[PDB]
Amino acid sequence: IKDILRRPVLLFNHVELDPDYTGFFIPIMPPSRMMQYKSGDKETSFQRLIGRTPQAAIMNLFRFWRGSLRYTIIIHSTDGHPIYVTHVPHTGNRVYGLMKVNNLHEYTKVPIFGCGLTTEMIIPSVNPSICVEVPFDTENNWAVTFDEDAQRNYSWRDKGDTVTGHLVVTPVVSVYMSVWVEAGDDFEVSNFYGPPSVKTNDWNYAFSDEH
Amino acid sequence: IKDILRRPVLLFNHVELDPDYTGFFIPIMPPSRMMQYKSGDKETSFQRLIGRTPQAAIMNLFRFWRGSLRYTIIIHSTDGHPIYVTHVPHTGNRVYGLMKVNNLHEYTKVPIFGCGLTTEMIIPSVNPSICVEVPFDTENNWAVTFDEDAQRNYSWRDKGDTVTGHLVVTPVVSVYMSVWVEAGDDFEVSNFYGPPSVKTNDWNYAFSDEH
Amino acid sequence: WMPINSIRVTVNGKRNDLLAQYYIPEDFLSTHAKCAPNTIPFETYVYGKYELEMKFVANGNKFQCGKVIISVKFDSYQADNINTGFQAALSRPHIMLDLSTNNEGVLKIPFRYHRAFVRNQTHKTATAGVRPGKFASIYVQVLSPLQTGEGGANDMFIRPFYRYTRAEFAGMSYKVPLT
Amino acid sequence: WMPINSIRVTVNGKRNDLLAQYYIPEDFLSTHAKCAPNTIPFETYVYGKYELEMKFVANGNKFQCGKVIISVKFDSYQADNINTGFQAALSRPHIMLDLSTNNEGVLKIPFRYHRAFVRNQTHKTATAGVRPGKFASIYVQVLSPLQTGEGGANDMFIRPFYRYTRAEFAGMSYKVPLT
Amino acid sequence: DEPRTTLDIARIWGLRSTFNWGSGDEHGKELFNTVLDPGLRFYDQDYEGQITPMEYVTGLYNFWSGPIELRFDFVSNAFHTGTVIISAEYNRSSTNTDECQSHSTYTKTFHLGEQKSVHFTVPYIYDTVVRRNTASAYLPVTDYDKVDNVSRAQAMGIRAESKMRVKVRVVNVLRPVASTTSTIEVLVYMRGGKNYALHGLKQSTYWPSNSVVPIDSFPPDGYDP
Amino acid sequence: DEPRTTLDIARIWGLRSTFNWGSGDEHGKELFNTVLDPGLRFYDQDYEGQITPMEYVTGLYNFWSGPIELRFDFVSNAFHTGTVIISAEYNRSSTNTDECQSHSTYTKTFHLGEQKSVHFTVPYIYDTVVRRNTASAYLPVTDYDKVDNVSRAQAMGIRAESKMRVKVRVVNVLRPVASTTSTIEVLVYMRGGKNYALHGLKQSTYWPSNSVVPIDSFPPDGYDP
Amino acid sequence: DNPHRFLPANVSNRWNEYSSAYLPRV
Repeated sequence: IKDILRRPVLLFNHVELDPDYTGFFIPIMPPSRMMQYKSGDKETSFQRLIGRTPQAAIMNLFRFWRGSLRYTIIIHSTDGHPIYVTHVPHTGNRVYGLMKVNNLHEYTKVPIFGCGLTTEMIIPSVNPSICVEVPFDTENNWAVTFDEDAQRNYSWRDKGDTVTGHLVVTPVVSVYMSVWVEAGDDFEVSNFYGPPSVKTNDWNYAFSDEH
Repeated sequence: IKDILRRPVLLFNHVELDPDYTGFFIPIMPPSRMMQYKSGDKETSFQRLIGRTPQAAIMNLFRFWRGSLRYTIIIHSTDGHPIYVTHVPHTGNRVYGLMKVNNLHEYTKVPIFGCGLTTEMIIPSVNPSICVEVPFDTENNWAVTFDEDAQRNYSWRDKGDTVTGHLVVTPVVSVYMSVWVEAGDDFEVSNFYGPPSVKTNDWNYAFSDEH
Repeated sequence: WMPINSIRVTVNGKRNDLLAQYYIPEDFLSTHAKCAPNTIPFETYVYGKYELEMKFVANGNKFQCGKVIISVKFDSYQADNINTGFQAALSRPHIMLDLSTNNEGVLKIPFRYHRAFVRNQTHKTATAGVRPGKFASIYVQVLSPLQTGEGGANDMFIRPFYRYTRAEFAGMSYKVPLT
Repeated sequence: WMPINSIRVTVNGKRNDLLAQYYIPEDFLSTHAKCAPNTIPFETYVYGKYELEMKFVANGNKFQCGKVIISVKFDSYQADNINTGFQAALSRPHIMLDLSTNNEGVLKIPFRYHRAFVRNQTHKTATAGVRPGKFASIYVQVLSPLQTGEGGANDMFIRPFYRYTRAEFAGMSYKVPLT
Repeated sequence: DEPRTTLDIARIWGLRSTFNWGSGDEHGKELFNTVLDPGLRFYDQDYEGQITPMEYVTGLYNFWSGPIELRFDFVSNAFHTGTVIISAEYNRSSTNTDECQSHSTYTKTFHLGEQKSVHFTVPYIYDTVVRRNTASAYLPVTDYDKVDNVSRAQAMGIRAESKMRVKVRVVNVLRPVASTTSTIEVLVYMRGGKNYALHGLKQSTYWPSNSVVPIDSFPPDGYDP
Repeated sequence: DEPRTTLDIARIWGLRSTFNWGSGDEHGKELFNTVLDPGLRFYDQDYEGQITPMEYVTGLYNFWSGPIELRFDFVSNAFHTGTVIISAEYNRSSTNTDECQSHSTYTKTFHLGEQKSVHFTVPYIYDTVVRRNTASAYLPVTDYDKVDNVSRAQAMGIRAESKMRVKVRVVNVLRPVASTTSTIEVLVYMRGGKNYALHGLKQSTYWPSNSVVPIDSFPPDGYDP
Repeated sequence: DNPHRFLPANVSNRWNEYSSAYLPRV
């Protein structure tokens, strides 16, 4: 199980970073049914094939997880500008994508990476890729993997328990990135829920051995 | 305390280096209330969030410090031009930003990096980032952290005791840089002053757990 | 041991149908067996850890036949409507009741919660940010429908009983009525 | 320890005047400190033996002066109006409170009853032939009246606290509200 | 007690299917009949329901091998009586009416009475050491696209459909007493054997079909009512 | 003697608040009442003043745990006399007029007389091992921007406001001599316990509010008079 | 508006979750 979960899963495919915002938020949680695409729903920045990965299928069975996750971020550039990756601990929110923190229209004078929080820089001219390990900085014993309804407006403190923090990417100029995620070495799963109700249509898009 | 102070604090966010000047001066002193932004005052090259960092909050309690500081300088370029970082010992002044030394209009024939002082070069094509450690080259036992009024015109020798020297960045052509600072391994703090009078308004920019 | 409400199993009941479900400890305090002396410490203490044991006793006749399953889901708040089938029940810790033989079944339920303690009671002064009194869910589900003979009984009954094997309480306060 | 109702001692109070009296356990169940967790076992059990300890805490100022006596009468049912003076109190097990010094006093009360057990609660179904919940009486009486200085306070307060040193219960039953 | 590997999850018993067995069912009649393929339940139609743990987990891998275990729980009482024969058939399959063809293979006859359950290990007998999965390794179709022959021609692989089957036939006709039910349901469980193996991680065949909602930004995305 | 860690600074006693206790104050009256949260002093208004060392330092961290110590110094003389009861209340709070609700919790009764000070350890009893900070981890608002619901909706986190309180009620009414003052001030100190913990470095909640001037270039920037 | 936000009154309890009484949810 741990061996399966430690291989990388691709989250975001060539998504824009914009310097008008604070940064691109990544909620610290493993791949699961929470990030599953359904035919008809609103278009998100997330990829459609996260739900059908081996790890997502495994994480659908376990509702608890503890330990660190590892994020492989690739910046589509060869410039000398530093792109900062800031770690936020468990504050109680759950967001993703570009966001203006406290709805301001200027963040170069008040960057998130120069507030006090733990930060690491990428220099694409040297190396466009990085691998960063985020800790289990939360009050709870276990982090909740999934809910029955991800968009339900219930008790706000319990709503944020599905994440252990955030990972915020902030550029200098407009540039694209791609993001993977995997389990750390120090990582556990528990609270086995068993297999859910499922569907498949793989048969239809393939010939048989008898033409 | 030492563990907190050894993490980097971002000072300058994408500030211009101009070859018409001697170089961009950085006064050798840790982050504190001295570099704190106040709503209404004149706009400086310094970032606004230096005052609210963990290290700045710690350094507000201790008025003495001894040992080395470490400066992470990133040049926003991928060119083959060498950018020199010259160390100046404790001369008795306290300046920052671009300055023409002795108000001349030409410094390529008389560079600060080729005068005799200790210097180190950055070659952005190889590596746009560097980390340099500046020594405690001063006559005094301790360096003064802060004053009650930073802009007060008092005894000139005592005025300069808040720094232990300078760090001057000189380019070939016009280019931008970003600067962090942290405490060295050989570093101490002393002369505990206790907590000052403070204010906060963090409550106002957040919802409660009951909507 | 303390008995809770009776469960009616009919011939109309299909596979995967919930006969009964219990959010614990909430439902054993303020719905089922409200006048039980088991509920007395919950009045005063605010926090606690709870390991339970649930016995089930069925009484169907020899000419009847069917299968019932009871399972436990740990930390089930906002995850009761998923992984809630007969197949999920067979995976998780469970017992199986044959309705003809009338075999007894005992569910040993440990404390598996994402926090250290579970909150015992809600209150007007207390926060609404944390929904209290729920660290787990119990489900009683039909595995195979009840069947009967010619001119036979179209239903039979099951009775659950609960007890705390290890109920530790923490954070003493003034006594309050339960919910 | 569980506190009960406050006692007011005034300058008007004469010698031999009852400041307060308690028929125990009845009055600690269904009048004084009714929401106490000490009263929880009395709901279910019908019989019991009870040994108590009662602490008294006075708070009068240094310019005041007076004397109060608290005593116990064992098996006092239909004998509360006789041998009920200050002199009878001084004979029986007692404590003496000086209202200026504010010395504490502790009454150790054993179980001395003409039957094996005392009945805990009355009920509609239960017999009226035996009056339950009374194996003893406590009396708080003025020994010497309260006095005060010029323009001084004309009253001061005493607070009793009770606890069961040995409370054995017998005869389990369904839980009922106390009186 | 929690599972450590995928093989530990495959060792959990899971209800595949159910079939009825009545007094009307004559001798040699197929009560049950299925292709034993943990890759796909059907080759010729869509599946939707509660798949067994061993099938769910086998969907994550391109290869599988080892014996498969079965368990036939008869939802009955003491007064029900009869006999059936479970038969694992290899290479070639039997006719529905020809019981003798099923009897020639690897069989286990179960006498129903007081005992209302029977276990059956299915031997792994193939030409290869492992079997490749009948389902696809990668399927980019997300929005139920209307398939054509060009789409099938440009598939990831070719489906090697299994001909191996298990069947349950009537040996002795069910003869219950008049007082009890004439027909009974039989629950068919399955799991991977003690030497069940899996290899070659791939896209999952199965995916949640109930209460699937993608995450949104809390509280920016209209959470404040 | 200098502090080596942040926890050493948290172990310094600091004056939180002050309250008056007079002879007019009837029994069961709340002399003191506050939510014990080292994250924020107020949830519903701005703070400005001399914050305690343990609050200042806790402002640097996202998480805190362990018991909190209190000390109640009564600014009085020998001729003052009375009794109060300190009560740590958990989960649910008491009514202002209902003293009995406060008495049911974790209490310490102090008899004021010759001794004019009392210590009180507040036990840490929560559902979690650590508590997250009520204040923000990052706040880019520098120029006192007029807040709206959109700004709050796009905050860093959600404030988990504490319901845990400490209260001080009158047991025996204060009865000083006529020669001395009828009312006395009571100084309420606080510090972190011996097992007080902090974790998760963040932006500081508190920042200097008095004599804040940014540095300028000496002597270029008009120092020569 | 978004229908996931609030459950209908017949199926749910006061807290805006599926009621324990409402068996037909499955």
